[PDB]
Amino acid sequence: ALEVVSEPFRSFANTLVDVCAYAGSGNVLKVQQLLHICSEHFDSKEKEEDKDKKEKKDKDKKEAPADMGAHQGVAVLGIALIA
Amino acid sequence: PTRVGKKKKKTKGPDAASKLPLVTPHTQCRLKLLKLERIKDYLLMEEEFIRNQEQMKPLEEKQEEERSKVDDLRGTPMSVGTLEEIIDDNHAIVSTSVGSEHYVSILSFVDKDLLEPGCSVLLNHKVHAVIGVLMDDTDPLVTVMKVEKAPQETYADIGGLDNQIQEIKESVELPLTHPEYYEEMGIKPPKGVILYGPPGTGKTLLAKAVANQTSATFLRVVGSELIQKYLGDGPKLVRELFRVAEEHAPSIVFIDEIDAIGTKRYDSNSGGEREIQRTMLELLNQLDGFDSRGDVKVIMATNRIETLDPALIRPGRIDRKIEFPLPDEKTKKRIFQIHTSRMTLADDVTLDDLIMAKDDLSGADIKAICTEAGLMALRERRMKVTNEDFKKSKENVLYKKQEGTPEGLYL
Amino acid sequence: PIRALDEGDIALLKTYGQSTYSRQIKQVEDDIQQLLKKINELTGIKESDTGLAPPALWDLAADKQTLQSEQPLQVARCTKIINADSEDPKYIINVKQFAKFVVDLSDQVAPTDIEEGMRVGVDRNKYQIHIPLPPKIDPTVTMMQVEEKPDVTYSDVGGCKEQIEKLREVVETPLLHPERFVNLGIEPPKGVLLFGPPGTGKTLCARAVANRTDACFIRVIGSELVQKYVGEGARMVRELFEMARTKKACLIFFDEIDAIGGARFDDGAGGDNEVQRTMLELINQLDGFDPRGNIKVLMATNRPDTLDPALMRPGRLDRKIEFSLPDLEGRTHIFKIHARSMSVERDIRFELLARLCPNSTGAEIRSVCTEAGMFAIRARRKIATEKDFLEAVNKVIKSYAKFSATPRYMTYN
Amino acid sequence: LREELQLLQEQGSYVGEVVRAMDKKKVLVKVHPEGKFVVDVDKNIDINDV
Ligand SMILES: Nc1ncnc2c1ncn2[C@@H]1O[C@H](COP(=O)(O)OP(=O)(O)OP(=O)(O)O)[C@@H](O)[C@H]1O
Ligand SMILES: Nc1ncnc2c1ncn2[C@@H]1O[C@H](COP(=O)(O)OP(=O)(O)OP(=O)(O)O)[C@@H](O)[C@H]1O
Ligand SMILES: [Mg+2]
Ligand SMILES: [Mg+2]
Repeated sequence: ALEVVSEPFRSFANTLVDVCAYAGSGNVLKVQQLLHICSEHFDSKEKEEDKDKKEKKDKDKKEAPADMGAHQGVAVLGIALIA
Repeated sequence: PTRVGKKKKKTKGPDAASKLPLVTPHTQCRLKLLKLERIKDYLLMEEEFIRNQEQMKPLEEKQEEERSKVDDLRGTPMSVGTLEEIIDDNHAIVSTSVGSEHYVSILSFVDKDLLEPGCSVLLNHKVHAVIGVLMDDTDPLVTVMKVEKAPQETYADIGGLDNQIQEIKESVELPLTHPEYYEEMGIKPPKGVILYGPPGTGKTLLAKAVANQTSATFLRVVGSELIQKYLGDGPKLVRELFRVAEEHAPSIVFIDEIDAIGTKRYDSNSGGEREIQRTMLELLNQLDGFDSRGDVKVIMATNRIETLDPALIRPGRIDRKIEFPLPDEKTKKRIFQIHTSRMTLADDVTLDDLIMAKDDLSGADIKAICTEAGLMALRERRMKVTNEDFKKSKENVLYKKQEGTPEGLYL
Repeated sequence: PIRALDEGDIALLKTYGQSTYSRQIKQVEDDIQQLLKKINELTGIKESDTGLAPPALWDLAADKQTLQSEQPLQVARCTKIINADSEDPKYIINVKQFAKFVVDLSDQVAPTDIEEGMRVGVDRNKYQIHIPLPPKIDPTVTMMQVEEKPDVTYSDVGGCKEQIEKLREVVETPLLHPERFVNLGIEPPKGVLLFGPPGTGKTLCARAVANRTDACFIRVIGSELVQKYVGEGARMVRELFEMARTKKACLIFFDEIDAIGGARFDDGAGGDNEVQRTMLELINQLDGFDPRGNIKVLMATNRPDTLDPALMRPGRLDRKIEFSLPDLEGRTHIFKIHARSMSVERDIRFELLARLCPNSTGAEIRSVCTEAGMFAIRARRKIATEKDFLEAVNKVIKSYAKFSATPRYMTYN
Repeated sequence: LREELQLLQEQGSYVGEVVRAMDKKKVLVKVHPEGKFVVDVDKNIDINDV
């Protein structure tokens, strides 16, 4: 992230190498910064790809905690986003 | 067409309980301290994310002028009416509660495609005009019978009944999870199941464990629940019961204590006896009478079975009859093992002392023995439970059933 | 001499054994169940949206026309007219719920089409007739005209070669050949009751004639005749026996007429009074003055003993078709119906199976055919063997019909 | 006393049982002898209080 210090459409790549190193564990402090920075903001068609890719990295760190967070993943992402 | 009305546009709402049924250490271990704090982490974050969701909304248009005048176009005391006929020149006829019928117009934004005589609508007071149409129209007596919570533990809770556990799974769980076996032989799964036997055996548990581990919705009916006094209020609630179950998910209906709903259909001299007998005769009609059925399963349970109406016992309505006998000297060990899970057990005891010596007693007896012996430890200032607790407990529980039958004629 | 509680001894208990994780594990479970609640009221997304159209079409109406259809538009009511008098309106009009007025015609009417017994649009202030209406049709007989084919062919009612033969004579044959009855000088019967043991095939014969009818067929829900109000159920009888006279040769099927009246008694001075008024209204529009003509009535019951002798009279119910158990040739035909569409061994015999079901119905035979495939899923097979059916007979019949005669059998061999 | 007299000179309220709530400050109430109604709430009462 300090290598590609740049404009925000190139800082789309900020969330990629952040959480690709974060395949699976319990690091819930990352999962809150996976939400709280770019949560909604209503964002009139500027960084909508980044909040999708921030949600893309919510998909992993969820598939390995052997079902402990998988029920919590389907509980949150069923209610919060599609709702 | 081929796909007319695309089947009522309707989704299903299943339960929201069973958030994480994995507390499997089952003891004061740090894992259950670690596991539950993980559940605390995700629900607090789900709180804070939706807290940020209603926070960072700078979007205001309200309704881009369209619905906002519409919400002012309709009256603020919105009333409820009933269609009688449809005069389709945007000027129809309705009926109020008293029967005052009004040549009202249709004040727009209502498609004339889901309004039928019988469907209740929304009206005004100043001009009584049709503003909207009331949906779902459930009488609030059947919505009480809609279970939202999985009450108890799964099939691993009960103490060994596996021959009859595999029976009820063939008709409820397995056809819903994996209906690929049945199309290879074209055999429809069975519909009705009777649970019968002596009291205190596990009938109510077996329904609660199914209602725990399921995917469709669940309906409970407590016996004399569909009985009223207005001579037609009885059978009318039964129609709405199966209507709600059909409109929702491919779900099951549990009607318990059906010994107060059927006895051999005899004709007699009491007039309140017939509105009893008539409601119970059209349940026969809704179950396996005309038309079809849908994917609705029915589970019924009594203590006595011979005093029932033979019209209900026949196949087509109920295809499984399941006995729940009193236990043995083998699976009874599993009853004592489960009900002594989380209690401090002294090493002096032998479980097979009370099992082998006495060979008569239900599963609900064994839960009373485990609670009484725990009360005896506090009665003499103890935490652990020894054999002397179970010596006094096996006495005190069993002295509620009479002395004996006959004397030594037989030998 | 047994007492073991004193407030100081209470403090012994809740400090001995896991003082570290007792409340530490408990309040975590406590406040998360509080947090189950606090998510739910924070969501609040119930959203019972209904009534509204797609918001891309009504935009023209709710610009000015909706405001144009508030004050000039009328909240007029509909009524009924008793009569009229000459040279003037002198119109006498009732509501049947409100009062009875005597009013004037308005300007927008033609004074010819103000015939008696006509529904008319009536003002709210001066109560003048504005718009005459088409007559009222009954809303619930439209709900029970079937307009739908249940798919059962006569080839599925096996074991009943003669009961269909009696039922073919009454229903089907005058509707297709109304000649040989007149050309010999006889009249067909007009009422057929069906009675016998349950699960024998009552509904099948009614379900199969709804397939091949080419006529008006009316299912009647039996407990709609029983209502909350006094005399309401008797009025529902009348509207059914009026519209049947309008069209020609409509079929009416009742079902379980045990419920809508079986006996007329009065000893305790009361009881099923309102049920008798609906039941006797059914009788007088069945026989009496004004015979009905071409209306055929089918009834079916399980308990035929407890019915009123006023319905047992021929002229109301003329043919007593009963259903019995198939002897052997019936059952061997029934097994070939319910087991042709399933994966079986192509060499088994069915006559051995029809032996072992001595007193059985068509419902019990189909339950054996479904259960035998369930044993094939207990094992891992995709075709049924002979012993699959032999265990299914013991599961269905022998598990409930006999328990003393099978082990202690040695009186009979 | 004058404040007590003015508040009593005021039309009474209606009692009605809530079936269940709609969305956005609307409920579903039959009074006692009439049809059902969809009405609006006041300031001090809430949807979650219903
Ligand atoms: N096989 C079993 N294993 C474990 N517990 C059992 C078993 N059978 C009964 N119980 C105990 O019995 C209680 C459940 O009662 P049960 O389900 O037998 O009621 P029921 O059969 O509906 O009785 P009734 O017919 O009198 O209403 C539970 O508290 C449970 O602890
Ligand atoms: N003669 C038969 N041939 C083939 N199948 C039959 C026969 N009789 C009954 N069945 C089967 O039994 C099932 C149930 O029969 P049905 O419910 O029509 O009997 P019923 O006499 O109408 O019962 P009830 O008297 O309770 O109304 C039917 O679905 C049908 O498949
Ligand atoms: Mg019970
Ligand atoms: Mg039938």
